[PDB]
Amino acid sequence: TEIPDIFLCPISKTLIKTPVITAQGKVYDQEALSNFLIATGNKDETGKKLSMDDVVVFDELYQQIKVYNFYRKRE
Ligand SMILES: [Cl-]
Repeated sequence: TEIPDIFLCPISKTLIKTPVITAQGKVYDQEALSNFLIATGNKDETGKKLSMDDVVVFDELYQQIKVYNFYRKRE
């Protein structure tokens, strides 16, 4: 019933809807990080600088989440 940790967003604390990855190699939900960077003014969870224009959509993980959604919504 639990959600796999690799699909969890550090911010929303739940399943990622569209995974983006930072140059540092960190993975967030696209919309969860967008609003969070607005609330803190381009600062991440650890207080370090981060802009939304510096992340890309992690494609392979996005594909993996879609597959997970199939097996989850099956139950
Ligand atoms: Cl992966």
